[PDB]
Amino acid sequence: HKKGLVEDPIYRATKTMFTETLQCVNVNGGWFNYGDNIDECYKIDTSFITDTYVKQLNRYRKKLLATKHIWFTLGEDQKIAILQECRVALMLG
Amino acid sequence: MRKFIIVKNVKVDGINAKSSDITVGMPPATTFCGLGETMSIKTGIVVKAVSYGSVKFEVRGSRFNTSVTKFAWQDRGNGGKANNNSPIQPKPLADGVFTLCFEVEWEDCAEVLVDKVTNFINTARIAGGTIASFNKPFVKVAKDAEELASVKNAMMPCYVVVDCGVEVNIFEDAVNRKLQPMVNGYKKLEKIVDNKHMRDKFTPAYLATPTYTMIGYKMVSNVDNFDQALWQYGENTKVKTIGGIYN
DNA sequence: GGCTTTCGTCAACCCTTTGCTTATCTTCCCT
DNA sequence: AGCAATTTAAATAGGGAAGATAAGCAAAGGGTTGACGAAAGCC
RNA sequence: CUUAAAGAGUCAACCCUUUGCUUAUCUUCCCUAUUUAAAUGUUAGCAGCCGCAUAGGCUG
Repeated sequence: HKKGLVEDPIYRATKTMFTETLQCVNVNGGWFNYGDNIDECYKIDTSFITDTYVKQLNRYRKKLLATKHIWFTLGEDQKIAILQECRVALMLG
Repeated sequence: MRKFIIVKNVKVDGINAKSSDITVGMPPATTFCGLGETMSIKTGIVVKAVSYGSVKFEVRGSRFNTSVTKFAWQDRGNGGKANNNSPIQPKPLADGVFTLCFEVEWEDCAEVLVDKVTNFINTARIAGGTIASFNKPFVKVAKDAEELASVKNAMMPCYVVVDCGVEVNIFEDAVNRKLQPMVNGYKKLEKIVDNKHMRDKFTPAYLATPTYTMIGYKMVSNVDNFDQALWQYGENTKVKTIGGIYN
């Protein structure tokens, strides 16, 4: 829905890599609006366990499992552009 | 790519105003460079330069004489003379509200950097003076030169120190060009052969006579280059600005 | 053998009476 | 139950008086802030 | 680990008294405020009488 926003000046000064910047993306960058009903916001039911959802999750997870070996052979520039394409397709869907 | 943390409105009182034998007033840049390396030691954040400005500063005393300190009988062996007043050695005292801006290089979040600087400043002592109060320090970064000026203008309001150099000597130009003199460092005279009465026995010690440079006070926004206000330890047993002599 | 107390020793001025700087501000533009 | 119209011009000038004085007293204090050297009891 | 490290300036108060800022003034002349126009917006929500009604109907 929206990208995380980093207010931190040292983090904005230094962070460059993919995960090394992503570890600085916290809940306070827009997601944590006011925070008084957090315990109700994290008590969760598990009614998704159905037939077609579980097989779709399994087939896509194994697809990722089989292709993630080429992901580590990518460069920083690739990872950023590929994940931008993935985010654009995800909001499209 | 530069990173700074600014502590604004550092109200400090009890400052040892005796900068040297011939300078009494604002503490020199050797004091604030010493404060910077003090945090490099206690907090571990290694500090290149410090830009310090004076919001307020009053030397205790009149316009021609400083208020001397009533000494206490603290030496050993002069009991019996303790009923009379202790003799006064000259140490002027002063109060000062300062604004400090430390060049640091940091790799963690700004909150733990602010907390480390706050925990240092709560146990620090500006020029022998107890830090009465200080605002919460804030981190600002100088990516480019416009960002350097952003950090510069974030110390408003304060009168920072810019180096204007020595032409012939200190007294002559202080009358002629009317600039202020202060300790930019020290000159080593003799090696000290007795380390028994010192802080460390292994750190090499020298008797020193303070060298002085001539400086001016300019408001931090009116300073064109922030490197001319950031004092740092130069390799001539002195301190110096990054931008050199202010023109 | 230092060691710590108290008493004796040695001096002598020509002053002057605020500024230092002086604060972080909108044109294009299209949505 | 809000509606109250538009432009146009607002004076040119001549003067802002000098002469007097602006006290003389008397006060304005010092009191502590001495380290080396030398006798001289004392562990 | 910053000419680091350390330090009680205390006290006291009679500014007095006196007073002549007076004097004379010409503001003054001048002159076009002119011309319009729907108050509309239903512009009123009444008078009796048929009734227990301050429910509901009728009469003009």
